[PDB]
Amino acid sequence: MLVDLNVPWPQNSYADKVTSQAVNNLIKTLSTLHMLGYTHIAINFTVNHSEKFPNDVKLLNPIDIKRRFGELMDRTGLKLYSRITLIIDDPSKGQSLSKISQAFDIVAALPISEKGLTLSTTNLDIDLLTFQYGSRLPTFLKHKSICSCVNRGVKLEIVYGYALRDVQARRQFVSNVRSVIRSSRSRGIVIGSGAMSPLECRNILGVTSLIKNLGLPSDRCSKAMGDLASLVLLNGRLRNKSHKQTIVTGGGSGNGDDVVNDVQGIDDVQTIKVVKRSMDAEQLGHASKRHK
Amino acid sequence: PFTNEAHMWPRVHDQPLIWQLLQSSIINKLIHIQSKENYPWELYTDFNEIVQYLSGAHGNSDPVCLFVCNKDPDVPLVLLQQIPLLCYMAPMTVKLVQLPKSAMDTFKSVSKYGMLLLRCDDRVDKKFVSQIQKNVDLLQFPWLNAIKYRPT
Amino acid sequence: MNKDQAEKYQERSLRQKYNLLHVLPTLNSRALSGLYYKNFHNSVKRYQIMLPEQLKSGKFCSHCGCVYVPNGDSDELGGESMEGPKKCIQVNCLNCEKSKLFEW
RNA sequence: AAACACAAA
RNA sequence: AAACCAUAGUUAUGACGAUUGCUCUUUCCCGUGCUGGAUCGAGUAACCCAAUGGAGCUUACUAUUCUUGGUCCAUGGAUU
RNA sequence: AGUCUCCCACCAAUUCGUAUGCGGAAAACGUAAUGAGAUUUAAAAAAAUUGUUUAAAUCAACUCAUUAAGGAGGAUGCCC
Ligand SMILES: [Mg+2]
Ligand SMILES: [Mg+2]
Ligand SMILES: [Mg+2]
Ligand SMILES: [Zn+2]
Repeated sequence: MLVDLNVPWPQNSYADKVTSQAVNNLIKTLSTLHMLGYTHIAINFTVNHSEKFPNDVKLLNPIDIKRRFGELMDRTGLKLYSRITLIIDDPSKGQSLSKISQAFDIVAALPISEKGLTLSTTNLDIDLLTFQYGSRLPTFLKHKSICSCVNRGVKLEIVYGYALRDVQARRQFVSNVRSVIRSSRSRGIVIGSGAMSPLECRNILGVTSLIKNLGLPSDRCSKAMGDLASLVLLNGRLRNKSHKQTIVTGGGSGNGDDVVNDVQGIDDVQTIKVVKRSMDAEQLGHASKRHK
Repeated sequence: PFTNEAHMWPRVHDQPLIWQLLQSSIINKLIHIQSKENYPWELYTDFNEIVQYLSGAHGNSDPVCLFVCNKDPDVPLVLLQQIPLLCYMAPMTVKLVQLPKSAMDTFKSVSKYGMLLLRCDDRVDKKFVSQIQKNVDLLQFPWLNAIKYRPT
Repeated sequence: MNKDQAEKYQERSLRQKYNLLHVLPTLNSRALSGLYYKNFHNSVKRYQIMLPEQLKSGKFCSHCGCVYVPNGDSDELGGESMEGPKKCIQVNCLNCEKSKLFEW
């Protein structure tokens, strides 16, 4: 299974209105990723910290997976997730994660300063740590901090899709990726492609070749894209859907009804799962003996 | 409930003076002699006898009735805490009756202990208990409801 | 969690524990009786609420934890017997071989 | 970097 | 003004090549078997790194990201 | 690796003159036999270390409370 968790959405502020051309290009790139081959795609939405969060709940998510992606999935055959990246540099008093975290699925951060990095590593409840590979690194990253963070949770994310933008950004991207891999001890690394058009997408072999040329072994790339991507999807999904890892709202019967896999069945305006009666008290306990 | 409805059973006010009359009949029966006491009338006044008669040894007579003095200070409340449960679980129809007179401790002063277990087959017993079943009948099982144990 | 909604949850949980203490097996099996007794008491200790003494004294046993019940739903009697004083009034049970003595 | 402290965090 | 001293000694502990052995899988033979033998292939792990020396304790490691020994009133199948 | 402990001059003695279950120079050091215990407890919950960080059917693991070295006599159990 292959997971791409950083598909950008053509909108940065809530004052912006997305035209139909951008939605058509996104549909085209989703079809492109599906045709060659992919399993999980989670589109990204980026906002800054000093902005004014709207005091709404039903308007925080301009993604509407049921409206247009509901038009696309029945023909495509894959699932989409909504994620948000927080551009936090200065610890201002604007902090309303109690709404956007529960409204969205995955919550990431984009630190630029040292104090913001420290607070996002200690107190901020996030899922992935993304750095500005376009700009310069804030400081000399420490080892113990990143190790304690990946042991506590949040892992780092590397986006090879930004190196396809221009020429002058490739050197900075490689310099940042080298430092991240050297300081993170190659444990909590999740790879993603931040492409806005289907023309800047690649195959899994190109991805593993690029990362093995960067310095990370190919088997580790395969493992981090197979198990670690599924785990970072699962964590961010059940931290918002379910309670604090004690009670799950989804019951896996076979091999397809999974809290991250089953997305059309589980209700979202609420958290209930209305299923017909399939568990009685007169049926034989042993499944090998139980017959209908 | 378990006890919230158990101590205070009766809500009527016509009986007490005739209660005094049956107490006078009780002293009339207590006058004569030990044997003249128990020959015509089925009376028990011994806690061990109260338990052994309700144990299930003899099942002849259905209507059985207990008379106990309760809800007055400094009485063996812990010990009569289990007699209504015994009167309910007993297969005989056992009508526990409670003396609503705190001053009626002369019962405690006369026979033994303030309680009396009787078996209603005499026709005067019929006369006076067929009118009291019209009046009071309150006996339940805590295991059935258990809805009001003791909240707030 | 609303405290007004937590009071109802507390009452419901206490009622559920008290009902689990009863029906057939806690009367029959001493193990389930003692286990559910311990569970109910650990649940009532956390709520910082005292329990009435009129029931506290003569409710359960001290060796197993079955309710003291002598002979709508027919069940098993709890106690072997209950004698007079004989020197001091005692109560014996069925599950275990011990007795509890009280003095007048 | 390491190594040190009745520090500092 | 020195006491300057390590069968690593002060940000060093490099670079590839070759050999045996270890774990599984697709093969053939004697005797069933035998740290019995030979081809077609994959991998040699992770925590992590000295700065004066020794001992005790605790805490990180070994999932196609090498291994080994035993136990289990843990469950799963079969015989008595 | 770690914000843990201790040795790295002596003192027939204001110098832990400490024959105290065993080993040990010491050690917030290793282990052995029995009994008990769970914010209702001696103490874990509403100095260091550790992502989870002892138990709470039975086992396993942690904590605390007792058992001074050597020689001789009697009784019991095993090969005999
Ligand atoms: Mg070091
Ligand atoms: Mg250090
Ligand atoms: Mg060190
Ligand atoms: Zn008992």
